[PDB]
Amino acid sequence: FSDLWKLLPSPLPSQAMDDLMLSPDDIEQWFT
Amino acid sequence: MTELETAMGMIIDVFSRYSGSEGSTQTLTKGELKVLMEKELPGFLQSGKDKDAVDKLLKDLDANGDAQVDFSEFIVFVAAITSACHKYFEKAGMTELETAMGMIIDVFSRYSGSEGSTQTLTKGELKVLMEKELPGFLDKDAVDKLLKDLDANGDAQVDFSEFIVFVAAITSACHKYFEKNFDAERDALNIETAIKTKGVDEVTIVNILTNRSNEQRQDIAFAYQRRTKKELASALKSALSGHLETVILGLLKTPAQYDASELKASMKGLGTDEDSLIEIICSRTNQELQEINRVYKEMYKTDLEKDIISDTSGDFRKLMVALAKGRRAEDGSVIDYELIDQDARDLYDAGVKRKGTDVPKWISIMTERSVPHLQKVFDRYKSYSPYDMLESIRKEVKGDLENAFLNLVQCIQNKPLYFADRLYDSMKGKGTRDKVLIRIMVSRSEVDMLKIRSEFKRKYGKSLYYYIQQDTKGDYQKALLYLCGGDD
Ligand SMILES: [Ca+2]
Ligand SMILES: [Ca+2]
Ligand SMILES: [Ca+2]
Ligand SMILES: [Ca+2]
Ligand SMILES: [Ca+2]
Ligand SMILES: [Ca+2]
Ligand SMILES: [Ca+2]
Ligand SMILES: [Ca+2]
Ligand SMILES: [Ca+2]
Repeated sequence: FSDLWKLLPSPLPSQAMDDLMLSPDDIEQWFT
Repeated sequence: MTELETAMGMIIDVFSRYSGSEGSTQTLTKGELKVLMEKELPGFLQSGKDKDAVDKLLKDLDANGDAQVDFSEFIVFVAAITSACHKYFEKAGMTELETAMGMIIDVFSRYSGSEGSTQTLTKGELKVLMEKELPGFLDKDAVDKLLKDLDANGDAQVDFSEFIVFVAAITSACHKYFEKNFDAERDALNIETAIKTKGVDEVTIVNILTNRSNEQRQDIAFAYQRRTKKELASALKSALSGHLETVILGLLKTPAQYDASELKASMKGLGTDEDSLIEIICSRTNQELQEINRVYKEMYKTDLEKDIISDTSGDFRKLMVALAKGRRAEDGSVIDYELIDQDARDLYDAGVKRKGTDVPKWISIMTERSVPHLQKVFDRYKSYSPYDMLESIRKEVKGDLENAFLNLVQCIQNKPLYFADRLYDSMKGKGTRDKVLIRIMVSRSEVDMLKIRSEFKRKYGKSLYYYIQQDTKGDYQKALLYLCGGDD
């Protein structure tokens, strides 16, 4: 990835991640 | 590779493994998503609670609404799960994908420091993390700009949510930069199955045929004929209808066969479809045009040139005939400055400088000279003329001749942008100019679709994918979307 970082030139998907609303309750249910 | 690099590569490899099993290598189908969930995140999807679980999950992750999960959607999903797991491990005090997520968590926590009850990175911690886990990514204080970019809540630290958003973004950038086993017998068997299924399984037909090269579609057609003893194109013509049929039948022809049939269609019957004739004749290269000439006479028992002559007249005919010969000078890659200047001055003298137009001069210059030469000629022409070549054409000539010259200069200057403009025109208004949209998507999917998409997004502000989504529906839409190849 070292040399790829110069090749690329990429926004932050913070709102899309927040919208999923995944919380520790979900992980607790998943881990049974 | 660093631990973080390894985790990012593992997430990319997981996506790649499951996205390649059907349809596009760029997205997950619903079935692919269910398989991925069962093998990489077992128990997360609580199937057995409800067998519709994957449909709900797909709807939750499908941000652009194409019923598939591309890598952006997948990676935001993975980041949300990882952040939730970090918070769950905090509050409470293995597959490949789970391993990668755990690795990202461990890497964050090995450089993080206590703050309140959370773990965060100050600027120095972020600096060392970047230099040891993402070498080469990082101005004298580029780490401060990275901090400000990631510090969403503005508390001068990077908590795990901000970090994982950053990791998702750079993994997505890597995958998209990477964007920018085949077996014909198996494809033919699955297509025969989809054809003979009651009601026809168009989804499988699209998934396969719009995600193979033209050569691979030829292989599939040969294997289909050998398996079934009937022609694949006839079976599909019977099995399909409407615009989807148009698309699939076009894809089944070789590039030269498709172009030849479209030209014949542009001249067969009363009048002429000059727009289509111009598009094909001005946009195609020497090799493409020579193959078209051969295949056209094979298919229709007459020369393409004779059909053009019979269907057109005047200077428009002269230009079309000359271009269709497909014997433009090849890129010599040795710059003839004297000839650049002389051609520019001749183009000026023939048009804007005088009353009327020396059209044969324009035709000679613009059909005979190589494309790089003519790019330089147009730039030099500007030095003589107050109007560039396109505006000069608009001022000098009219009708089909003007349309032909405009299209030709556009293809000489920036052919991907030419096709982007044509696609936008085919979709912008009411309904769709489906003939143009289909022809361009079929003929350019394997040629310069990435550059067409780049120019389209640059000029119109949303992706070609998006406009196709808005103008078309159903299996037809999905076929065009696969031919586009990806969003943005
Ligand atoms: Ca796929
Ligand atoms: Ca999607
Ligand atoms: Ca922060
Ligand atoms: Ca059907
Ligand atoms: Ca039909
Ligand atoms: Ca005609
Ligand atoms: Ca006409
Ligand atoms: Ca003039
Ligand atoms: Ca429209």
